[PDB]
Amino acid sequence: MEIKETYDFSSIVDLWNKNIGTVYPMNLELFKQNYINDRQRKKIMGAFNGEILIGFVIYKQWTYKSGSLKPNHKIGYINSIIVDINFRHQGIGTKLLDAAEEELINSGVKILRCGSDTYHFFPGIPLECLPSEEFFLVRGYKMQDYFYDLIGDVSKVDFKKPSIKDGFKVNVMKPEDRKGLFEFLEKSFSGRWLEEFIEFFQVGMKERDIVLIKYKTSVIGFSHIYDNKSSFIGPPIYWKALLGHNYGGLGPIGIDKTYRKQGLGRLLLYESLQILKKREVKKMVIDWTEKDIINFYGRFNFMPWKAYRKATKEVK
Amino acid sequence: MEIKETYDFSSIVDLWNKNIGTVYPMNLELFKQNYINDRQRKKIMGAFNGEILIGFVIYKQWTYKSGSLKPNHKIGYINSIIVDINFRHQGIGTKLLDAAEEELINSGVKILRCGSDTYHFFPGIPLECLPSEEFFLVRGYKMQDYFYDLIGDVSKVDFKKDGFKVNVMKPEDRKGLFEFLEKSFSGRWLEEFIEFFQVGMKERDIVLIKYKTSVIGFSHIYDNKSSFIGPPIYWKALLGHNYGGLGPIGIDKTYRKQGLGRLLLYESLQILKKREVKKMVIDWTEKDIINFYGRFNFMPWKAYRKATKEVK
Ligand SMILES: CC(=O)SCCNC(=O)CCNC(=O)[C@H](O)C(C)(C)COP(=O)(O)OP(=O)(O)OC[C@H]1O[C@@H](n2cnc3c(N)ncnc32)[C@H](O)[C@@H]1OP(=O)(O)O
Ligand SMILES: CC(=O)SCCNC(=O)CCNC(=O)[C@H](O)C(C)(C)COP(=O)(O)OP(=O)(O)OC[C@H]1O[C@@H](n2cnc3c(N)ncnc32)[C@H](O)[C@@H]1OP(=O)(O)O
Repeated sequence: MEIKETYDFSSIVDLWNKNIGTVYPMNLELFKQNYINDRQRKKIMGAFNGEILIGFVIYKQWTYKSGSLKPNHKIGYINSIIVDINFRHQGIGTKLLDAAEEELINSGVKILRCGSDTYHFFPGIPLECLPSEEFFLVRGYKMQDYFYDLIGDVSKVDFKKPSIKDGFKVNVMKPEDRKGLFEFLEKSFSGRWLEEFIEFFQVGMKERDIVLIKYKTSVIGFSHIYDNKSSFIGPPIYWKALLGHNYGGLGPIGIDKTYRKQGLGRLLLYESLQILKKREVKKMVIDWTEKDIINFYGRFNFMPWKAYRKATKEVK
Repeated sequence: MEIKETYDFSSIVDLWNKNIGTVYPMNLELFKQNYINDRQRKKIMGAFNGEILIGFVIYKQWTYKSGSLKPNHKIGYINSIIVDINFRHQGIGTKLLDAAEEELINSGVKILRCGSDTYHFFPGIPLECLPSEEFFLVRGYKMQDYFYDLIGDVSKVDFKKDGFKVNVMKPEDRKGLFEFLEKSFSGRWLEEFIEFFQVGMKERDIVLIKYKTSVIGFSHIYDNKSSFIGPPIYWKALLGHNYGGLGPIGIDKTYRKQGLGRLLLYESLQILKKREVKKMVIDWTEKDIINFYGRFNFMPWKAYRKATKEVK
């Protein structure tokens, strides 16, 4: 058996699906979008029996800026790791993770995160991969808090518009809203969400996938929405193969800090779902939420669908 | 808003599906099967706006024997409780649960369980219902351990002893199965075999492992021809075509930790595989046992939290 770098995205896709595809159905198109466009120092290490891939690990170090923010080189990520079901418990996963970890630590990494990377597949250890928690524990990852993807069927329920302060309006993005948007982001959301706007518009995001809330002239919030027309596949629709015909999703969503806790997110959410409903969306996902914000979406009949556990290893 | 007893199953099922059908798709056949066949003292209390059902609770007291076990009347169950999404946070859940708990307690119940009943829909509070834990916590329920339904696709992967034989049950096995059950699994699983056979379970849904001519273990398996709809295939609308399941599975205590469970499992999966099963579920497992199924590529799919209230 041999460990060496690999770029055979196809064979990686097949191994993924063969082992976990029932709950995380991967496609080559999503896989390549996310691996290829990621801008961090990244690598895929493969484990091989002769010519045959029997395992892999995808790992990154934070080396590229996040909006106005510089990279913190102390952070590394395990994007994913999977050993083939017929080759488990032979030391292969350990070998593969030792190699990834060794390389990251030599490049200055002190904190290793399970998922949560840019172009992540997972916000943390999926609950479907709960048995791997013990594997990560042995290696010195600490199991921390949970995150949830939520699911709902926006076709099935009708809601009363929450009552609305005057001056505010909410509309899908027009191309001339764009300078307005980036100013607002530079001001209120200048790390990861600013960066994602930047990169995502370069690889097929359209204004129609964006909803904006205004106080008179001014942009004070956004949501990113998804349907079967979106060409950029974002987290909410990663697992669209499970979601049926007329799938959708929503996230992120953000209101300028000075405008929060006055019902405006509720209004943005309502209208963002209204748009999706009018587009005939049925089942849709809201990705990567915290336990404390679930009921904000629950008011609209969303429920937790997947769970992920944050996990972090501190290098000695 | 009126609280009173209902048996309008169709209304209940519709409300069910409107609120949680995305993750727990209910059909009227399953609903009726489980409600009508349960032998406990049971009731459904509905919440109504005029003639319109806007919430319900189903609840049960353990009043009927479980195999060799006598009923313990101290145990009650909240089978399910749902208030419609447009009527939440007005006290309806509270009134329904209060009515259920008041009746159970007046009948001698001292311990209230969320799910875990005979003909349960849930082994405990689903993770999809995680926001309800607050509602129950405030009302005195303690949140305990998790259990999991596992999922796997037997169509996707291939895998690889003296006097041990595994085969689909034959009708002549009836007696041996019963004797075995009475010896090794003489509570709830014994009760299930008795009751399931009287309501449509066939010999083809049972796999037996024998040492010589002695039954020493069994599994119950499910496909799209089973007429008994048991927990592994409750949520078959989510599993695609050629769905199946497995559970329970058991080996005589005497014979465990020697690979015989593994073999019974292997052969049971083989049989399902040969029946053209794809996506299938293993219901209600403990964390400590997930890896036993995991060797065959099964993964946690749904989680449920055990929750218990002690009446004070
Ligand atoms: C950020 C994320 O990617 S989260 C997703 C994590 N991935 C998954 O859940 C995918 C499905 N699971 C898997 O692919 C695998 O089980 C993995 C990747 C988690 C583990 O890979 P494996 O190759 O089985 O791991 P490995 O064999 O190194 O170690 C596992 C165990 O096997 C045994 N083992 C280790 N080395 C050997 C050896 N040389 N000989 C025999 N047994 C061994 C040990 O008991 C070890 O115990 P541990 O759990 O305490 O470490
Ligand atoms: C075993 C099982 O069934 S597990 C599955 C449980 N079911 C579900 O998860 C389905 C989805 N959820 C639901 O159906 C509901 O949310 C339930 C059944 C959990 C609760 O139903 P509700 O009718 O919202 O409950 P109710 O309104 O009585 O109480 C909710 C809160 O609103 C409060 N409330 C009561 N009246 C009012 C009012 N007029 N205005 C605002 N709040 C109110 C209650 O005090 C309560 O707060 P508390 O928990 O801090 O005491």
